[PDB]
Amino acid sequence: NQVEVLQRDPNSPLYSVKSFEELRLKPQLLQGVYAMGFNRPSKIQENALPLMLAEPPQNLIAQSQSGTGKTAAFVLAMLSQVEPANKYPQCLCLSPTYELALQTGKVIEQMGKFYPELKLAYAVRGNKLERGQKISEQIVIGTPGTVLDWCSKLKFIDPKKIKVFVLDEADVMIATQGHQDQSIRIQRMLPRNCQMLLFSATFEDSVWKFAQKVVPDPNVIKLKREEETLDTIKQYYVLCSSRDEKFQALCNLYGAITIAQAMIFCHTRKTASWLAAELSKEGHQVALLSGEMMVEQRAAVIERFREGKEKVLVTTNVCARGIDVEQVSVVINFDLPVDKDGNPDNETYLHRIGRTGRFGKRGLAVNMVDSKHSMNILNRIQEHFNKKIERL
RNA sequence: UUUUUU
Ligand SMILES: Nc1ncnc2c1ncn2[C@@H]1O[C@H](COP(=O)(O)OP(=O)(O)NP(=O)(O)O)[C@@H](O)[C@H]1O
Ligand SMILES: [Mg+2]
Repeated sequence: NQVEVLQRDPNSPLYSVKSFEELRLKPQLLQGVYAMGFNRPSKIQENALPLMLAEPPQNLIAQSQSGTGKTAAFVLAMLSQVEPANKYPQCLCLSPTYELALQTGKVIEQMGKFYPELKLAYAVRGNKLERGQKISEQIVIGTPGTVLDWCSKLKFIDPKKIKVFVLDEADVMIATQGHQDQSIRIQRMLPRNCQMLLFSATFEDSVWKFAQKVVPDPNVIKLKREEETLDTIKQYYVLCSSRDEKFQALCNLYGAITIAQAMIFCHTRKTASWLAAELSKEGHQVALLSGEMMVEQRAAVIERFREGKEKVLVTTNVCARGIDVEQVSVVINFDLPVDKDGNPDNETYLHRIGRTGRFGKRGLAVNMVDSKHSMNILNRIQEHFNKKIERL
């Protein structure tokens, strides 16, 4: 409905000149697409697919806004290249976090379901295969530690047979701060002829430069600064001078933000669990998710939040990227995003608020400012994006 | 700090 109107508007990133039929996907892939409920490509899908499906295959570094369909663009490229007759990994997709790997894997299964023979392996924590076992599935989705184990020490995968390598959230996967060391070690194991696809909603300048040097001869799709922020996510702030006041303000807002699901973002695992415990003392049911939890607990909590069994997720940056829950209508930055140094983290900011307003929905983001220093950070973020954040 | 392997 909003989607139908937006896909008719040439100013929207959801608009495509061409239909799925005109993109010339394999018929089993068009089946997967229409079964997903898709009607028309978004812009990134219609722009990236021809580059990725050109023969000979081409490398791509591409940027597109939050919630514009980057996942299906890359999944389709992986699925187009696989030969379901060869029973070994041919495609490798890396994600920065456990829940994101699980989520994407689900998309792969669903879009590839009309290739009865195609099967998916999960190279994630808690996923063990006896020694001397080589993996049979043609596609692998994983997080970097495990995949890097699977490739060499344990030898479950021959990396020299991989023909498509995908980095989702490509800028944190290759950043020195992020997963650079594991990603580049995995990459070095690939054969020369392997197609490399990097997708993100953001690339800091030096990361953009670095991607051009680790990806041979890439095509590039890059946004202008003004294009990065969505008109559909309203940005506010609340001025407060203490943790307790923020919590107070949060208590104040909680009805208005709980109409539809919310995610709340904290700087540390410890603040995350403190906040979740304090909200439960007020009689609110919230679910806590952070990387100190066991994977079985992490999996069960994200699934319950997806099922609407939990309305409020209190979390760390573990959920900042890529997590797609269509009912999330509010994002709260309880803490403002800062890098390891404590400088303002523009990229994370944009990904956190991108949890809401997915694929044509509207959303709201509320920043909790607790100091002058925090206020400095907020003004910095606003200047980076040139998008004014209203006082609430 | 946040993630991230057996
Ligand atoms: N052509 C399409 N038509 C309708 N819905 C779509 C289409 N492509 C993707 N979607 C839905 O769009 C939502 C967001 O897609 P997703 O691929 O997660 O966004 P993304 O670009 O990866 N964003 P981020 O990972 O947050 O930078 C998902 O629920 C998709 O199922
Ligand atoms: Mg994504």
